[PDB]
Amino acid sequence: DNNQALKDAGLKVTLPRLKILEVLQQPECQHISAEELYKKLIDLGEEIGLATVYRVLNQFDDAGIVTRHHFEGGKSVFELSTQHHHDHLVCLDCGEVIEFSDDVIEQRQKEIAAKYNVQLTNHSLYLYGKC
Amino acid sequence: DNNQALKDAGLKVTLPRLKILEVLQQPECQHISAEELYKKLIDLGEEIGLATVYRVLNQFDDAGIVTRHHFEGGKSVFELSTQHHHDHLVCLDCGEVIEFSDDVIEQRQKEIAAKYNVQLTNHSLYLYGKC
Ligand SMILES: [Zn+2]
Ligand SMILES: [Zn+2]
Ligand SMILES: [Zn+2]
Ligand SMILES: [Zn+2]
Repeated sequence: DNNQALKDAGLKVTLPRLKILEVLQQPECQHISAEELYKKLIDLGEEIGLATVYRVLNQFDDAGIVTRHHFEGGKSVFELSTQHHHDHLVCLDCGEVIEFSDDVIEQRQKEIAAKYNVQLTNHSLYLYGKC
Repeated sequence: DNNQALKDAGLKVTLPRLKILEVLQQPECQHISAEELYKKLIDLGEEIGLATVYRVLNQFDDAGIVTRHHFEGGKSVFELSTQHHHDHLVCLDCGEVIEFSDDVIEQRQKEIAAKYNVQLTNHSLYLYGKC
């Protein structure tokens, strides 16, 4: 249930919250900016303004419901959380985000981290290109 | 030339814009947060407020003069834009940024994008750790 998920994240149930979460769960909205999410809601006949979308996505960010990624100069995109680690390949023209998890890259990071006297705790990797 | 760089960026040549550009051009301030850059200007006895630093840095970013990196925990580090490839190892404790480049990672990245028919335009790689 979508009520339970909200309540279980310490977040009071409200209608904007439900409607924005609903959208976040749609297969094709797996990676999404506040603007795109707002536009979807418009197409869905809703009146939720973009400021609410932002306010809600922030609350979801802090509650651990979503993860915020800051893309190349400007764009924040959101996705629902998972323990399953991935990195991102981003098309600069199609608004398309491919997830990947390469073993060799994962391993190399650990060794570079250790080449310098750095204890690796987290990373982020974004590849951008034309599709 | 700084006056020229600003004009080429379509930006009015002002004193605040000059001084912040000068700090960014200093070797030991290559990767710098707005707060660090502000503090540095105070140490030079300049009269530029923290707000002005934020605003100008944003104009620079919009204008392609600087590149912004969002690091773990929601802080922005700035550097002057370059084509000179390097990636980032970031000490969460020290607040230092170590540059690195790794042939294997760079090769794997090319193979991954090719596999999804993306022509890479650029990429960011931030490794976070304790130092
Ligand atoms: Zn990864
Ligand atoms: Zn993702
Ligand atoms: Zn850099
Ligand atoms: Zn690289």
